[PDB]
Amino acid sequence: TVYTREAYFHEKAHGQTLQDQILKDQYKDQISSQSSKIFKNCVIYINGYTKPGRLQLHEMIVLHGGKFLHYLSSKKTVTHIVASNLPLKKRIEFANYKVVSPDWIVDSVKEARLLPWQNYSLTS
Amino acid sequence: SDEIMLEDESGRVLLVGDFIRSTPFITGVVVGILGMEAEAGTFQVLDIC
Amino acid sequence: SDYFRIQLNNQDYYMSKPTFLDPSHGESLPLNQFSQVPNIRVFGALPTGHQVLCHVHGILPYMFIKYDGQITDTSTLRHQRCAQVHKTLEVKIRASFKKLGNLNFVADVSVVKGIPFYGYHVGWNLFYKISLLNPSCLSRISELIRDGKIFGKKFEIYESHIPYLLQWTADFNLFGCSWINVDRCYFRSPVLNSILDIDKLTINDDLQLLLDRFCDFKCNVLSRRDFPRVGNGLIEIDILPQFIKNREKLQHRDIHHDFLEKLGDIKPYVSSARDMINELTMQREELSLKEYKEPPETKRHVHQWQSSGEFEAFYKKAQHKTSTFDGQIPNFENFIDKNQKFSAINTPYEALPQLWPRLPGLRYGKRAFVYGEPPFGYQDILNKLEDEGFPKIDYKDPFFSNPVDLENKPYAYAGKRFEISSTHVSTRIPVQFGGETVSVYNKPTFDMFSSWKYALKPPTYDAVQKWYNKVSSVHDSLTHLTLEIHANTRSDKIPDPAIDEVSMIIWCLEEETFPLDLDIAYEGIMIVHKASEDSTFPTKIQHCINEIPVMFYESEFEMFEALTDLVLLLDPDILSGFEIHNFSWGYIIERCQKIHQFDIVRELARVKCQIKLSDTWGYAHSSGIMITGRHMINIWRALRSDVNLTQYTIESAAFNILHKRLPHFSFESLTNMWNAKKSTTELKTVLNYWLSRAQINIQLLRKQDYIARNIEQARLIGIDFHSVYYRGSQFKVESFLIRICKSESFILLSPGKKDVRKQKALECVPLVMEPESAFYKSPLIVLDFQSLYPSIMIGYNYCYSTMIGRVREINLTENNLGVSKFSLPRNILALLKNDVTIAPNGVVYAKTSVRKSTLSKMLTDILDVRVMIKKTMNEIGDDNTTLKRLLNNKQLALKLLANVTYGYTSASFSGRMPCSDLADSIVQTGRETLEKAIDIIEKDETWNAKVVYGDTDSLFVYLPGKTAIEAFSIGHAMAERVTQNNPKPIFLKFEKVYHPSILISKKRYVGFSYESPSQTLPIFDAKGIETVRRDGIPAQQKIIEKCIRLLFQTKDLSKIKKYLQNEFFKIQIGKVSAQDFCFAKEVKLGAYKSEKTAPAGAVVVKRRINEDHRAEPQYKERIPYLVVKGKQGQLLRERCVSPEEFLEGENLELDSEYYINKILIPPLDRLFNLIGINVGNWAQEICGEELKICSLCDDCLEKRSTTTLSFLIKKLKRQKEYQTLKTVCRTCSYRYTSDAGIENDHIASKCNSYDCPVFYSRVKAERYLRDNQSVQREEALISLNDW
DNA sequence: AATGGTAGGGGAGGG
DNA sequence: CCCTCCCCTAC
Ligand SMILES: Nc1ccn([C@H]2C[C@H](O)[C@@H](COP(=O)(O)OP(=O)(O)OP(=O)(O)O)O2)c(=O)n1
Ligand code: SF4
Ligand SMILES: [Ca+2]
Repeated sequence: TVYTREAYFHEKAHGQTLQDQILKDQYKDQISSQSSKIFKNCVIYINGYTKPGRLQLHEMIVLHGGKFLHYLSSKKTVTHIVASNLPLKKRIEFANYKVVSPDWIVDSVKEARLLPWQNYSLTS
Repeated sequence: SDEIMLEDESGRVLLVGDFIRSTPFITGVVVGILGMEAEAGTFQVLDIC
Repeated sequence: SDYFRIQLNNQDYYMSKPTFLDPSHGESLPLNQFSQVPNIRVFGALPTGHQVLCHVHGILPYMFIKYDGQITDTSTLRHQRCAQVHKTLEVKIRASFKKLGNLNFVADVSVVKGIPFYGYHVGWNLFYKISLLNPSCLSRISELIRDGKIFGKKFEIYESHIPYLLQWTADFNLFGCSWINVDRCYFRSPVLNSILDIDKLTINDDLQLLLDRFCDFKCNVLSRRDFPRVGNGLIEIDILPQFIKNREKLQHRDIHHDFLEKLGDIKPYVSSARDMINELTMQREELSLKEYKEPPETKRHVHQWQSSGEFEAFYKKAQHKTSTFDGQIPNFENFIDKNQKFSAINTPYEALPQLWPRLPGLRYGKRAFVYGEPPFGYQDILNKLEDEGFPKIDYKDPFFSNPVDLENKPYAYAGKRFEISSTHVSTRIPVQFGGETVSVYNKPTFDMFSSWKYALKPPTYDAVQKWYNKVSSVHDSLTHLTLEIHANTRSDKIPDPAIDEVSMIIWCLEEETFPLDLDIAYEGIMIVHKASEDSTFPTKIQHCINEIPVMFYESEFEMFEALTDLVLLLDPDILSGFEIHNFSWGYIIERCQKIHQFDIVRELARVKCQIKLSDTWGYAHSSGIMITGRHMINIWRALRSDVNLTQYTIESAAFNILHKRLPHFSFESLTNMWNAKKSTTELKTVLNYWLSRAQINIQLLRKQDYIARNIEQARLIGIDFHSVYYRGSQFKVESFLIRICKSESFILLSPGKKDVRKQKALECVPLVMEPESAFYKSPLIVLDFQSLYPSIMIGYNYCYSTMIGRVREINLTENNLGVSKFSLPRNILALLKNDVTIAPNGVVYAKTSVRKSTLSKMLTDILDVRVMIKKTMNEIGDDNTTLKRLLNNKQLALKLLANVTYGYTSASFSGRMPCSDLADSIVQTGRETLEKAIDIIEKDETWNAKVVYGDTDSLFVYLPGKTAIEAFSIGHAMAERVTQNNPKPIFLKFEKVYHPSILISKKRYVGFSYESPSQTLPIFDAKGIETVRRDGIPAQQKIIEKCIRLLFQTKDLSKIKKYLQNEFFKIQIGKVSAQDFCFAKEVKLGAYKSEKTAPAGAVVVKRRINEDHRAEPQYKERIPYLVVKGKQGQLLRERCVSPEEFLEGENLELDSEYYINKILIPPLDRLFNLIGINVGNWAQEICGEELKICSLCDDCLEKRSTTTLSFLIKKLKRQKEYQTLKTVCRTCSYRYTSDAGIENDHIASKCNSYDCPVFYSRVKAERYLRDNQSVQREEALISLNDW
């Protein structure tokens, strides 16, 4: 039928998922059960400026398990959201959500074990 | 508009002559214009009513 | 000059039977003729200004495909293979359409050489050259070829998305709205066509000289029988591709066939930019300005990215994989295969001549002790204080003028504590000595007989005195025509093209750009008047007008025929009108098609014959109705695209642009004033109404410079006049790319829809830093890159022809890059081990040393033009505000063109030549450059400035307490350092500085901007906030602007609170203009999923449609509406009170509470919660003729002498206001009435324009006079006066 | 029948 | 309380 524009975003998301799977298949140097499934059943969305930067943290997220989200269309289908800075309005809107510093992913990758977000929470 | 023009719900013509020039006029009043037709589409004013 | 010149205004193609001026044989198949051949009709204008119809023969569309042969052919098997493939393609195409001969679809196929443009290709590549006879089937044949319907394999097609007209113009170096040069031309049957009096009236000495020099009446004149005239122009000519002298001037370069650039063997790439530069220099020289120059600065760039090491390792691995086992190392000299016998084949531009027709001092004291010198000084105190850790300047935070608004409550928002204290003496802390406050604890002891003196100083004498004292003989433009109509509707139902006839048509050709100075008044009136009607009417109308000649016709058909004849005689190039869909040309066309059964479109066209289907895209976007040979514009749509108004109404547009107010009368009033036996005043009023409409529209088009800007854009891009505003920016990008790349024998890939859909997604996104929601009292420095993406293209060499492929997955068999798959040479990476550039996402790009990109040249030329325009704009200060506006519009257009050139990539939807990898690399390197700039800014210890907000290129730098004077130098230093650390094309400019700035969220900030230190009055700058958004109401915009200005200037929240309370009380009472409380949201009737999801304005549109089907708004047209008071729980869409229904409503009251809450509380809270206060508290804190609480006459206390005085005062004030409003309306209506006496006040009161506040004020005054309250006051007055 | 992308926010109706 | 559709703006 007509391509329109609503289905274009869905096709873009499907293509992003396929490319992430292809990149994961290409990157076979990761050890099994170590630094490869630390972010299992976890969805991470990058918001705002990050010190490691996106398209680099994206590789660490994709290779080490889990799915990467480029658009936060639905708030249910996301576990952890990464944002170095958040305004007051967005802090109010995103209450009771797990917002962590961008150093959490690199710390978990270096430690080779999933790290709790209690200490790495953006608040306080 | 520096010239006085007449209307009677049927048409508008130009009025010329020294008789009507030296007389103030306000729209909404009616007068009886008498005279002869000029060379152009204008009516000369000779006597007034 | 010595060359025939015709300005290419409009271009069209039509199929015709072959003649002896057209090629009747094909090189591939010399034994087969052509059933039909394509011909191009060009509607041109001579430099004298006369129109001319130009026929172009021998132009055949062609497309390229991969060659299935080899490079070792002996020039004999190639012809046989071409003949076989041509026969197979023709047979398959004809079978699909549903040996023999008589070729009709495919003309000829040849073998040509070329360099592919999609990817890095160096060696010569052979391509087939399939020439088609029907340009309309190009897309269908491309789709058939790409799907492998003809051949077994799915052969890739090249150069198929380019339009036939665009391809021909690029091949022949033709520019839209530009002269064409021919050495000789073949004249048609008559040397001067005379439809009515065209030959006699348009005859001039210049035409005589031109036709005597370029025609001899023996050879140039063609036979009447074989070549009859087709066009409705004064002169029609026929040319050949050999005749056109616009070619042979292009610079053809062959450097892409090998590493010529690297070996060293052998700026204005686009010729259109030179003309624009020369014109701009001539314009700036008229002001006695200086020369043009730009001093560059040396850049000390190193630039490794975040993942440079991994990409380098992967590149090394790929080079190890794709390399021959030992052997000789590749060299730039012998890498290509020499002696390949490629000279036999012909270049793409050398194949164009083939298949052509080929026609034939104070003392201290007696004993004084001196103390030690102070540790600090006048200048070092500030530096020492700053080093101590406190800001140099302590800007005052928002406060309260009086402590009564403090409320003694903690001020906080989202967990952030805010300290707000008043400057009043009540809340000021006492002065403390040694860190401990001092105060009296014991009760005061007052004595007897104590004298006191006032403390506050009185105003000075000087202040009171000061207060009292103050209180070229060459046609280079397009002819223009404007038409408007008047219809006698029945009752109040608006014009109807089915039951209502046209009674009057007014035309006014634009005399500014109309040449030939023929005998016409430039304005005319056409009115139908049957002889059976009242007599002396034509004489009355002529005497009423007495300036513009008026033509009268018995019937509407005769008037339409006369209008068509006048259009043919004048032959305008542009037909206009405010709304050419429901009125003007559209109404006449609908009437002729429906009731008169006349095809007036063909008659109005410039061709007698040879003209299909309607185009919904034209109706939706612009220029719904198409007339051959003429360009039509939806002028209201053009104004919508140009200026950001809120109503887009002719009266509103006139008031907003030309500063002229035009009364609007209902169609019932028009049909009651246009009837017979009426006064001359009414006829004069309606005639002047239509004349003012036409003249105002003409002046609007002249002031907006729409025609001139579009002509300049067409000349620069090269497309025709129509495609500038009809087609998208992708057409301009394709035209520029084709024109630039055709000089290097480049071949452009044409991927299909499936290839674009299946392309890689765009994961890389631009950086949008989240701002901190706070009120920045200290000056904020904003730094924005100028043409960041074009600078990236210029510097890092990012283009389609300089892509080796993604760094990963590289192999010598098959790689995926963009929308195509190709193969790399055996040792391409080993030879290019040094002249390569790695993109931040992992894409290898060739260095500028080995390959210079065409996109780089085009973007460099565009950026040079834009920089010169900006320099000229900055060089002129307040000398000519219209020239500055025109230059700003031109530079906006250039920036938009550069942005569209970038946006040709990443076009995953509706993209003809997209490439995900290139655009991803561009945005990723832009984000990396922004991150590096942020790191550089934050690294330096000379300024503790921290970036708080950042756009895709913009950078918001906070400067705490820098006094706003050193901030200019600090920002200049930051910009210079960032530019030095970046590449040569990349430049960073200071732009402006935000002294008072509020950051709400992403893409939403408001503050005061200081463009230059010399500026004294700051300019209000708002982005994304409700002030600039049109989804609200003017009242909320004004309130927000006033509150923001008060907060930024006085910094006293008490004044803002008082103003807000006053506004809320005024809204609740009802003393509002009722014009600033109406919404303006466009509605798309056909773009709604369901009625439930339809917008608020859709309900009003449907309600208006139900009562009358002719009130159908155009696509994306704003529909005003208001929200009246309703029952509790009622939906917002339910009420949907239209302004016409609201004003006519006897007992309709606007929802004061709904407005006050839902239009003011959210935006004011968003703009003020960053300070620590909420506007909701301020909003919530706010029987009987007089206000005795309660009480016949409804008055407890008599107080006759005061009550009657108050009633008289109120009545007198209301009557005086009404009289002033009536006088103003009468003066305004004098423009049409041309009379200040009786029968003009009635016309003035008949006005009901909704774009003028005077009408709303008059309606309110009439309602107040006719209200029940006025009756009650009169009854009370009578009762009190009854004594 | 034509359409250049990216992102972000807010308001109304239905859960 | 959160999702979806419509409107609008900034790059
Ligand atoms: N409609 C747009 C606007 C911008 N951009 C991209 C390309 C631009 O290079 C970048 C920043 O655009 P700006 O509007 O900030 O301005 P420019 O970079 O074009 O130049 P200048 O700052 O001189 O106006 O965003 C885009 O792709 N599409
Ligand atoms: S309302 Fe009075 S003022 Fe406003 S336009 Fe109509 S007439 Fe002129
Ligand atoms: Ca910019």
